Amino acid sequence: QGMFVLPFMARLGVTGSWSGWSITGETGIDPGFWSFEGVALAHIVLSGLLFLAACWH
Amino acid sequence: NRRVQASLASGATLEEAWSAIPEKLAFYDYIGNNPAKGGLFRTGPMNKGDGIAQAW
Amino acid sequence: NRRVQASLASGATLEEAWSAIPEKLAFYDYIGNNPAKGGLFRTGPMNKGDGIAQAW
Amino acid sequence: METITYVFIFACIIALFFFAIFFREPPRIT
Amino acid sequence: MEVNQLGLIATALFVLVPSVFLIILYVQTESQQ
Amino acid sequence: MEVNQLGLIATALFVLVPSVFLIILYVQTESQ
Amino acid sequence: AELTPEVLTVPLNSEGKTITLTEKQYLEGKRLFQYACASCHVGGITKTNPSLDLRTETLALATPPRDNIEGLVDYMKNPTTYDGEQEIAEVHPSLRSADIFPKMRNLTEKDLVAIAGHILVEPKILGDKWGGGKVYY
Amino acid sequence: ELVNVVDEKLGTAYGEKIDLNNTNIAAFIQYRGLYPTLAKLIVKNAPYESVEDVLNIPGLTERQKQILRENLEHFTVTEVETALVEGGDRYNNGLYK
Amino acid sequence: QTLTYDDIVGTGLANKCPTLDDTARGAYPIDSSQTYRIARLCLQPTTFLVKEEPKNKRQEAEFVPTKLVTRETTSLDQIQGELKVNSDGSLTFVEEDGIDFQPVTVQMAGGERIPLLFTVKNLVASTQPNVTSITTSTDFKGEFNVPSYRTANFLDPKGRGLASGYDSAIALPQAKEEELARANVKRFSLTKGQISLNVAKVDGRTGEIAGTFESEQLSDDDMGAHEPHEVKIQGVFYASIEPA
Amino acid sequence: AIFRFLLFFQGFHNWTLNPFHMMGVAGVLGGALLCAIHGATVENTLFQDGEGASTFRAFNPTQAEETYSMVTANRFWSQIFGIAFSNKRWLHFFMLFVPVTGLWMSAIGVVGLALNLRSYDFISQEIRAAEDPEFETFYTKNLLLNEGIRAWMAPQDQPHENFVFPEEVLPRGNAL
Amino acid sequence: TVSFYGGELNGQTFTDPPTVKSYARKAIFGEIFEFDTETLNSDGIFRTSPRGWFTFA
Ligand SMILES: CCCCCCCCCCCCCCCCCC(=O)OC[C@H](CO[C@@H]1O[C@H](CO[C@H]2O[C@H](CO)[C@H](O)[C@H](O)[C@H]2O)[C@H](O)[C@H](O)[C@H]1O)OC(=O)CCCCCCCCCCCCCCCCC
Ligand code: CLA
Ligand code: CLA
Ligand code: CLA
Ligand SMILES: CC(C)=CCC/C(C)=C/CC/C(C)=C/CC/C(C)=C/CC/C(C)=C/CC/C(C)=C/CC/C(C)=C/CC/C(C)=C/CC/C(C)=C/CC1=CC(=O)C(C)=C(C)C1=O
Ligand SMILES: CCCCCCCCCCCCCCCC(=O)OC[C@H](COP(=O)(O)OC[C@@H](O)CO)OC(=O)CCCCCCCCCCCCCCC
Ligand code: HEC
Ligand SMILES: CCCCCCCCCCCCCCCCCC(=O)O
Repeated sequence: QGMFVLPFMARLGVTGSWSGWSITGETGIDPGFWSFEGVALAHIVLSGLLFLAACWH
Repeated sequence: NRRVQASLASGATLEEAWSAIPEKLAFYDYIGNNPAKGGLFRTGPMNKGDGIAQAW
Repeated sequence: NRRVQASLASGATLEEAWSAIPEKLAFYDYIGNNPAKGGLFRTGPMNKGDGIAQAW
Repeated sequence: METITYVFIFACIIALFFFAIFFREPPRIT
Repeated sequence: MEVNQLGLIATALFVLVPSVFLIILYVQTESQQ
Repeated sequence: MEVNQLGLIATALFVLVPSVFLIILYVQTESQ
Repeated sequence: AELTPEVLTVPLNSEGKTITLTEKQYLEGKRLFQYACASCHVGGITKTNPSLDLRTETLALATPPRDNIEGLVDYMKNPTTYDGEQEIAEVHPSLRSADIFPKMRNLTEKDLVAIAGHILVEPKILGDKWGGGKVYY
Repeated sequence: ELVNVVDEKLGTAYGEKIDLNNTNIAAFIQYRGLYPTLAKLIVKNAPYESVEDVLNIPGLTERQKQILRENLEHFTVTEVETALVEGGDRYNNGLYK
Repeated sequence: QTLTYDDIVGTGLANKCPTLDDTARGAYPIDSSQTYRIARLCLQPTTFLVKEEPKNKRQEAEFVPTKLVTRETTSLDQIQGELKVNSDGSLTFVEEDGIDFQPVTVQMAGGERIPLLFTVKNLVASTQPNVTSITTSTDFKGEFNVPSYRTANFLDPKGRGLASGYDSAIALPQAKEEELARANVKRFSLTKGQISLNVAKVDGRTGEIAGTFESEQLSDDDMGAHEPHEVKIQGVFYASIEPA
Repeated sequence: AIFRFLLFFQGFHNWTLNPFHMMGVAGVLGGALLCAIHGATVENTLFQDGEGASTFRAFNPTQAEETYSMVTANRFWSQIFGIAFSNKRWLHFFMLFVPVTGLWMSAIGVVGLALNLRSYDFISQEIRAAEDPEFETFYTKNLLLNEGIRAWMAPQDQPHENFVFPEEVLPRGNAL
Repeated sequence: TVSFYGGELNGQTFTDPPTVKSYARKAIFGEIFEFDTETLNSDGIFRTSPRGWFTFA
């Protein structure tokens, strides 16, 4: 499916989505915060804080 | 082939021996999944080329 | 209608009176060619909407 | 593609807000 | 959704062309002073 | 011809963005 | 057009005798209908049972026919269901139930005739609007 | 193959008489003496294989049987149509004025 | 201690079926010379399972779990009907009336909403022959009716319906209609479901029983627009029995 | 009669969906806002030029001095809103610009409507909705309303057309 | 019922209600034509002519 960063999240242990599927095919699973969506959100938040840090410096 | 030769040893038919091969393993034995079969400006997912695999 | 009545009064059948109607005239008597049936952001030729007319 | 386009424009407007406020030409007196 | 395929380029050029115009005018104003 | 639809935008931006870059730099060089 | 005696002529009974109301009676009937009836029967429908309206053709098919002064005056005294099978004074305003419907207390016999008369005249003026509901507003 | 079964039903006697197996109860108001008492009995005891069946409703007084006979020519039966009898639509089909 | 409405309201208890005491391991004798009825049957689902489509050849996907999103609105209750005795000592319950349907929508992994009409409408459930006593090993097995999730007046978002509404896609006046037939012609489905009620508790004195149920039925097909799913429902039930 | 004109343009032209009207809306509401925020600002940045609790008397139309502090007004709005006017000429020109432009824009959209050149639909929304009877938006909900308006007012609002709509053809939701 | 005189369906009569309704939905547009919608991937929605576009501009 042309997924490029999905396997790097999968590689280190992120395997499930907040919508309840996992890439191993297991349905009905609670990944906690550290889902594919949570990792993405974290990088967006982190990107915004570094933006502000850059203006200050 | 190893697994087929084994099943026939244990006395299964050709149909049985081959029906025991997982689809996942056969799908690996297909040149469309060979990473060296593409082109520089053939863009997108592999499903955009030979399509979405449905069944063996 | 004026031509169909005329064809009928001189004794043509319904099929004959109406078959004598040129398609070009019939195509004008159709709201898809009415210029007040469009929309601001419905872009392109009229053919892109109801299609390319083929036959009456 | 249309979702990306809508969100891209909106995000450009928010960044512009940042610059218009914090990087405005400062008003100086007389 | 089955959206008009040229809507993307319409929108991109609609933003890009007048924005670039303004940026050109602003920057050459700043290098004057 | 059944070409790529993103081909148009890729070509258009490929020309537009770097060209605008150079125009910006050239015009502000001239006015100083 | 005007409120001529022809329009003010309505059946008195099933026998076929008729009666000509006055314009006084009509206006009085309209006013009393508004006072005692309109909250459910505005425009000749029934808000709390829309299947039964006050159209003259509906009144005619009711048991006791109600498309005449007598039937309507009797109805305001001893209302029944459409087939006449049961008395419904306990859930419908009437003189029989004026204790539980206090607005019926001060209605005289003359008042009933006017209310009945208005109900019979009004479809002659409005036609489909009377009892037709919002479709005809 | 895909047919609107209610439209199709309008092409049968359902579209011209009171169908004892399908029509909503408010239609029995069009004939004298039917509503609400007999209409109630009729709807509750549907379906009927023949219009004549309604005269065999247990409990009919002799006058109720007379009203039915008077009106039998305004009745019909057709096959029960699930779309018209589910949801209690024979008692309230969502139509008022 | 019998609770009042003001004790229940807003607690969610109104959606639960009455429980029986864990001691209630009696047997309720059945006298075939008597007639009986269920004064109240209460069914309370706890689990909604939806069958997946494996898309490949011979795999037959299983039932996966789902999340309920329509809240504490799921229980059938006040159901009543004849409890007959047959010429072989079996009992048959014939459902007569009650709140015997609840619309439910659960959500599968991936976000698909599956709506369904959880129901026991027209339930007919029978025991084994020669029962003579309802015990903590009695099983009822039966089938019921699953009418269309929407009834005939329902109008889709473009105004199309069965007993009402447009008969075509009026926003596409000159589009070819053949591709739209499935969505333009509404259809009222009527399918059967299957249910097992397994009795685990019996108050011999009061005629109350309680236990476990599993039913299988079809989800909503949106008036023939799309194919339904198969749904497994598990829960607890409570019934009260009376001499008729 | 003008009210009917409004409702007509909704039911037939779907005029609320027209971006030229939306620019007119933003111009009219933008003006009224500017109007109120400019009057309020001046009245609460006045200089104390007299002694009475009525601040109106402390103004002379021939005085050279500004009667309110632009400097304080600019600080206030800069700290409340982020940006503020700093140039009185621009500010008053902007007050001309906003409602005048807004009105001009709505006039253009009306010119289109002369031809029935409406912004009535979104084609992508309709293609999906026709094929997918579970897809619903506020867009599809508003067209149902338009269809109600048209069918229910047309016979009486266009009497020269002799529209006869029998009860059974009238679009109607459940019960109502 | 619907009967056709002249044109491509000349002398043909239709009696099945869904077919007859289908033509009645087209008859509100005036005369009835056969359209090719595939070639241009036509969406089915009326557009204005050059007379309209010219007048508007
Ligand atoms: C502009 C300048 C201003 C500068 C401001 C300064 C910067 C401020 C940066 C803040 C920005 C934050 C962005 C918020 C993102 C919202 C994340 C969210 O809502 O994410 C919440 C996630 C979402 O959860 C998942 O949510 C999913 C939602 O699904 C939906 O969404 C799915 C994927 O989108 C699919 O669509 C799915 O089908 C659909 O239903 C499912 O329901 C999962 O079951 C559920 O786990 O929750 C979780 O698991 C995650 C953990 C929450 C668990 C809560 C348990 C209690 C823990 C207490 C936490 C309180 C917070 C701490 C307070 C701090 C006080 C010191
Ligand atoms: C390490 C880099 C990297 C890699 C390996 C991938 C890999 C992939 N991406 Mg990702 N991607 C990346 C970066 C990367 N991406 C970045 C930075 C973005 C943001 C723009 C994206 C955005 C993106 C999208 C939006 C999509 C992908 C998709 C994909 C897949 C197919 C890509 C394809 O068809 O390529 C085609 C590649 C080319 C045609 C390469 C052209 C290079 C030419 C020759 C330009 C160089 C010429 C230069 C001007 C010469 C001038 C010289 C001068 C000095 C003289 C693949 C798994 C696709 C997918 O399947 O998604 C699910 C998809 O839709 N990617
Ligand atoms: C008088 C001018 C005029 C007129 C009447 C037409 C008319 C037509 N052209 Mg032509 N055309 C013109 C000029 C004109 N053209 C020019 C100048 C070009 C070069 C760009 C073209 C290039 C061209 C092509 C390439 C094509 C047409 C086609 C067509 C047809 C369809 C047009 C359509 O869908 O429009 C839809 C129009 C719109 C949606 C315009 C909306 C107006 C926008 C929204 C203005 C923006 C608002 C503005 C920012 C307001 C804010 C200001 C404020 C904030 C201060 C029609 C016969 C098509 C056809 O069928 O050809 C065979 C086709 O493919 N034309
Ligand atoms: C948030 C709500 C809102 C807002 C702010 C607006 C704003 C606007 N609407 Mg929209 N509208 C809305 C909601 C809204 N609309 C909705 C929901 C609908 C339903 C579809 C409409 C339907 C609608 C229609 C149908 C029309 C508008 C029009 C307008 C514009 C009117 C401009 C004007 O002042 O004309 C006022 C009139 C004039 C300025 C003309 C000149 C008046 C002269 C100078 C008067 C002189 C009077 C004289 C001194 C004597 C008077 C004496 C007498 C009073 C006794 C304006 C941009 C109009 C428009 O866009 O036209 C361009 C238009 O035709 N609107
Ligand atoms: C996550 C996603 C994607 C989000 C989706 C959210 C969403 C749906 C967004 C949709 C956005 C959308 C499409 C918006 C539509 C907007 C639209 C209709 C655009 C109109 C465009 C157009 C050009 C219209 C023409 C009419 C026009 C010119 C309008 C201008 C309106 C306008 C800017 C008015 C001014 C408003 C304003 C707040 C000004 C305040 C000025 C101010 C600081 C005054 C204070 C002040 C007062 C004084 O008196 C003094 C003295 C001083 C000193 C001083 O300071
Ligand atoms: C505590 C948080 C407070 C809220 C923070 C929100 C920040 C938003 C403020 C806007 C900053 C950008 C204005 C840029 C432009 C800017 O920098 O202008 C700065 C400009 C300063 O005017 P001066 O009088 O200094 O300049 C005149 C001379 O320079 C002659 O050129 O302000 C004005 O012209 C006032 C009118 C602007 C009124 C426009 C405001 C529109 C805001 C709403 C737009 C929203 C639509 C978005 C939908 C998604
Ligand atoms: C609601 C509180 C009502 C008020 C006030 C009045 N009426 Fe009524 N009416 C009401 C109902 C619910 C019904 C149907 C009764 C039934 O179950 O059959 C009626 C019926 C009538 C009828 C018969 C209509 C028919 O077609 O046969 C008549 C003639 C009638 N009502 C008259 C009437 C009058 C004169 C009222 C003012 C004194 C009045 N009603 C008030 C509900 C209510
Ligand atoms: C929310 C349910 C799962 C429990 C979360 C575990 C606690 C958070 C774990 C996050 C792991 C990140 C550790 C990476 C360390 C790098 C630190 C750094 O370089 O700044």
